[PDB]
Amino acid sequence: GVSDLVGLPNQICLQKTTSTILKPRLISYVCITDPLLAVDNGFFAYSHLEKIGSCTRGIAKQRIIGVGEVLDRGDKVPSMFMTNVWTPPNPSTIHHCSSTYHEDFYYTLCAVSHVGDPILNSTSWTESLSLIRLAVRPKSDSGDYNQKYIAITKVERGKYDKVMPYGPSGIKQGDTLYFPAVGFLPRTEFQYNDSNCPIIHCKYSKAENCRLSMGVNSKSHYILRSGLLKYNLSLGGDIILQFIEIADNRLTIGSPSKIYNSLGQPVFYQASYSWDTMIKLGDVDTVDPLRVQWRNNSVISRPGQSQCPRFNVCPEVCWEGTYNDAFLIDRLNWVSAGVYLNSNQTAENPVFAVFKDNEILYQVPLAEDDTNAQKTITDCFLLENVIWCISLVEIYVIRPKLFAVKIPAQCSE
Amino acid sequence: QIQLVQSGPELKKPGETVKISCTTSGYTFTNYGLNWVKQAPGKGFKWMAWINTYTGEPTYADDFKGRFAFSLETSASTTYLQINNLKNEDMSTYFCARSGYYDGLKAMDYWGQGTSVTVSSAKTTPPSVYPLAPGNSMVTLGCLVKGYFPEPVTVTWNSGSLSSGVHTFPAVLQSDLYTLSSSVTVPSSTWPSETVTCNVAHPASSTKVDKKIVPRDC
Amino acid sequence: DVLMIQTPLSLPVSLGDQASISCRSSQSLIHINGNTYLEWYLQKPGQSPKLLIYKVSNRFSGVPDRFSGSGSGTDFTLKISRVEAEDLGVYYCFQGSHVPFTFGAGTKLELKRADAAPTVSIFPPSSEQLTSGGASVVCFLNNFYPKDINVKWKIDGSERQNGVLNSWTDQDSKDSTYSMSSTLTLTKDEYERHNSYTCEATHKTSTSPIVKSFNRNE
Ligand SMILES: *[C@@H]1O[C@H](CO)[C@@H](O[C@@H]2O[C@H](CO)[C@@H](O[C@@H]3O[C@H](CO[C@H]4O[C@H](CO)[C@@H](O)[C@H](O[C@H]5O[C@H](CO)[C@@H](O)[C@H](O)[C@@H]5O)[C@@H]4O)[C@@H](O)[C@H](O[C@H]4O[C@H](CO)[C@@H](O)[C@H](O)[C@@H]4O)[C@@H]3O)[C@H](O)[C@H]2NC(C)=O)[C@H](O)[C@H]1NC(C)=O
Ligand SMILES: *[C@@H]1O[C@H](CO[C@@H]2O[C@@H](C)[C@@H](O)[C@@H](O)[C@@H]2O)[C@@H](O[C@@H]2O[C@H](CO)[C@@H](O[C@@H]3O[C@H](CO[C@H]4O[C@H](CO)[C@@H](O)[C@H](O)[C@@H]4O)[C@@H](O)[C@H](O)[C@@H]3O)[C@H](O)[C@H]2NC(C)=O)[C@H](O[C@@H]2O[C@@H](C)[C@@H](O)[C@@H](O)[C@@H]2O)[C@H]1NC(C)=O
Ligand SMILES: *[C@@H]1O[C@H](CO)[C@@H](O[C@@H]2O[C@H](CO)[C@@H](O)[C@H](O)[C@H]2NC(C)=O)[C@H](O)[C@H]1NC(C)=O
Ligand SMILES: *[C@@H]1O[C@H](CO[C@@H]2O[C@@H](C)[C@@H](O)[C@@H](O)[C@@H]2O)[C@@H](O)[C@H](O)[C@H]1NC(C)=O
Ligand SMILES: *[C@@H]1O[C@H](CO)[C@@H](O)[C@H](O)[C@H]1NC(C)=O
Ligand SMILES: [Cl-]
Ligand SMILES: [Cl-]
Ligand SMILES: [Cl-]
Ligand SMILES: [Cl-]
Ligand SMILES: [Cl-]
Ligand SMILES: [Cl-]
Ligand SMILES: [Cl-]
Ligand SMILES: [Cl-]
Ligand SMILES: [Cl-]
Ligand SMILES: [Cl-]
Ligand SMILES: [Zn+2]
Repeated sequence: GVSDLVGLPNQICLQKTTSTILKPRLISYVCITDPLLAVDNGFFAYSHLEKIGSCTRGIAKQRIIGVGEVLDRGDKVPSMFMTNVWTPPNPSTIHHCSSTYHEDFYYTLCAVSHVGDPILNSTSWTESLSLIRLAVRPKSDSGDYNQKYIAITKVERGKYDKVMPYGPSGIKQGDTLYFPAVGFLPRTEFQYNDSNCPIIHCKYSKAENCRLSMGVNSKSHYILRSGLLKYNLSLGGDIILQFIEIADNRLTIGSPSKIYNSLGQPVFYQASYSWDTMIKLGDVDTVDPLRVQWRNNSVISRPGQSQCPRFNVCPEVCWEGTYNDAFLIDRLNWVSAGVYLNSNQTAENPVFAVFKDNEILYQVPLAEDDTNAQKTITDCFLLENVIWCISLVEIYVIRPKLFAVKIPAQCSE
Repeated sequence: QIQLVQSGPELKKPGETVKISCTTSGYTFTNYGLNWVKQAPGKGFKWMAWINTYTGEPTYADDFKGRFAFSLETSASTTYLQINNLKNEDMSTYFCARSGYYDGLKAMDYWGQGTSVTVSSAKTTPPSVYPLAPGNSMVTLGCLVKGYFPEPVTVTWNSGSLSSGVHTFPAVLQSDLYTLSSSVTVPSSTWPSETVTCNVAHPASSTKVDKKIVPRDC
Repeated sequence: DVLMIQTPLSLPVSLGDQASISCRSSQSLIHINGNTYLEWYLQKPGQSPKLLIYKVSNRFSGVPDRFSGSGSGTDFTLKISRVEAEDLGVYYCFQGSHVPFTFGAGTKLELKRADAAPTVSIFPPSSEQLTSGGASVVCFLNNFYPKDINVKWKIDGSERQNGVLNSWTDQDSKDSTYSMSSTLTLTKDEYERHNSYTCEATHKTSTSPIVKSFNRNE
């Protein structure tokens, strides 16, 4: 039925057309924040945090981490059916979860913090990471198969003081799991030549803006560096969690990222939380050390504020942006599908677009003009060998919504 | 009225330091940055750097780090390219051109006239001028100009009288020093009936040589 | 590195014809802001380059409409509909999308004309140089077309490539031909060792090589 995007699927329309050939279907029906979606091998992992009252200043009511199957719901439309749910005892201590599928389970790596979000209280946070393993098909009377909690004791960080999962989902290679992650490096140990800051033709930029933008504020104690957290399951005895820093090609501040397999190769997306507002994604050259051949995309960006609005390419000192990933659905033409926010300085107007590096092939809005939106997570797969995509979109009971979009074969309705 | 003017030609020995200037006029200096480009003799252009006339910060190619310095003085509306520890591979013609910011046109629309930088350990030597007499309806004579430095030399025949039918060839090196020949072609009735003399001038050594082309014995 | 490949390096055209120069890049020149910073410049001898075309197809101020540009991504073409004499020169493509910015090798737009065999003249060493201690045998190959030519020295029937220096002029401003000099420098003693000195040229105008020669016996 539902399988991974691998092999050689049905044709997708490769021409650019204004025709309405994308038909999004809503498959989902007090605030709900911090969402997480992952789709792998016909299964899915989902997570959220339900708060009471406000979304930012509200009390944490319940943290949900579940897994299940992606099935044909009946009318040839894929949907998600929960099969195994888990809730921590204190919802306000679990942060920054990231789910990676392997064979029988989803392994979700989360951070444990009694000082709030480690991104906003980095220096105070004492690094504590947990692993919750959830079976995609639970079995009765089966011990720790269905749900298993593992407090991670051994972590190798290299030059970084602290490391944390930072992204919705990672990949598996053989028996080794890789989670999107970030490392906190003190600015005193941050060796960066300002010569590498691309200030050319930028009238009001300074070569210092890159290094200062590598932190949440210009005087931050840490800089954030994206990368991977590696967990080798073959080393069964006690598995060390190893940090792998991302290469410094087109370096931007550590931000929520995603590594996913598509057409049998790894692809990486990194959210643009700084001055480089054009979308950052591409095929992975090497996983260890992590280097990504970023696409030179000139059509997809993200909303910002005053300093770094959408389409900005000059280095400024800013920490602003949103996570809006994209899934590669055709490597031979490097075509991708994802939801972007169609606004320069406000997080709003979600639009699902199928696009190449230098052109948007075809798109469709997901809500009215004034509708506010935030993080979006898009994962694509095959249903009876037609490419489908499921997108989680935060939208303003403030709660996320899930859409299923089939990628059409022809360019006319 | 938009114009960029660079400093004069420079002749330096290896290891020395040179500083080329580029003064602009006719426009707001800070509204457009500048490009420094390098052209090797008989070859192509190499982009060296782009300087932000508003911030003063340059963006240079990797090959021009270290001994190369790109500065500016906003008051004089001048940009400076300084090369330290000169080596032979720096002998070339350097251009400055106006390159805008992203707010407009970053293409190099107005150029400087260029500044030649010659790098050599040779010393100023005058040319040695030798006649080239043959040993049809017209005859060809020549002047061989050997062992001089630096470039250039000028060659005329009968004080420019024989402008037509003259070929002066580009100078090549025989060591540290240059050499070239010059051909004149004149009717067989003209020579040796009249006196065909070649005039070589080497301004760097401030030398003038005149050689009459007399015929060989047989 | 981003590479700019120009085709062809030399483009002989007749006046009033159409010329096409191709420029291909190793990577897409579409910047992440949507612009393709591919520019075409022209350089005349003894002149700083002049901006012809910016952003693939836009014409700079004062550029005649006979110049046009096209292309995308990695393939670009400059086109001259009807070449006037003022267009003769060297055309460079240039990319400003990736640092370091790179140029093409260049394309020499020159004038096509009827083939012409070279006039070959050989000259023995002058007595002045011989008393100075050296002996330079000079060979002139004046006014030939096309420029493709080969020269061989032969001393007593044996070819010598050692001690030879060659020089070539550009196209003549008045007859559009080329000229070349080949100079073989020897010690006075090795010159006196041998008797026959021969300069022979191979050019497309003749199947046989054009030979000039002299024996040291005056
Ligand atoms: C988007 O656009 C960018 C910019 O144009 C593209 O990035 C460039 O890609 C090309 C081709 O992949 C790269 O050229 C290759 O370079 C490698 C060696 O790389 C090293 O040396 C480079 C030259 O000095 C240097 O620029 C590189 O620097 C990068 O990495 C450092 C360190 O992390 C980082 O700090 C920099 O910012 C750079 O990002 C690096 O040090 C070379 O091996 C390649 O040779 C090929 O061919 C030979 C011969 O066949 C073969 O043997 C090799 O195996 C290889 O196949 C090639 O020269 C270029 O370096 C990249 N530049 C940058 C700035 O990244 C990018 O590819 C575009 N993306 C897409 C999707 O199109
Ligand atoms: C959302 O943002 C884009 C991009 O804005 C620019 O970049 C950001 C980071 C910020 O710095 C902005 O201040 C920048 O303007 C807007 O699109 C841009 O709109 C401006 C006008 O508002 C327009 O400027 C005119 O450009 C004319 C020709 O443009 C060409 O030359 C430019 C300079 O070389 C190039 O940068 C450009 O790519 C073209 O090659 C020029 O003749 C005029 O004199 C103006 O200078 C920008 O060109 C344009 N850039 C792009 C990439 O679209 C959005 O503005 C909205 O869309 C554009 C198309 C216009 O219709 C606007 O009127 C419109 O508001 C902006 N959205 C909103 C709602 O403001
Ligand atoms: C994960 O760990 C396993 C176990 O150590 C590695 O696989 C072993 O590698 C050694 C050395 O090459 C071999 O001798 C063993 O036969 C391998 N065993 C298995 C089961 O593969 C593996 O290379 C590690 N992977 C990563 C990505 O670190
Ligand atoms: C900063 O620069 C130092 C100097 O390195 C030299 O210049 C650079 C451009 C390279 O070409 C390098 O091979 C040269 O040795 C480096 O030692 C240092 O690693 C650089 N650091 C960073 C973060 O780039
Ligand atoms: C960070 O944690 C410390 C507790 O050590 C607390 O005093 C401080 O107010 C916290 N800051 C934020 C922004 O939560
Ligand atoms: Cl595959
Ligand atoms: Cl449908
Ligand atoms: Cl804590
Ligand atoms: Cl493994
Ligand atoms: Cl810093
Ligand atoms: Cl101005
Ligand atoms: Cl460089
Ligand atoms: Cl431009
Ligand atoms: Cl000398
Ligand atoms: Cl001999
Ligand atoms: Zn440390």
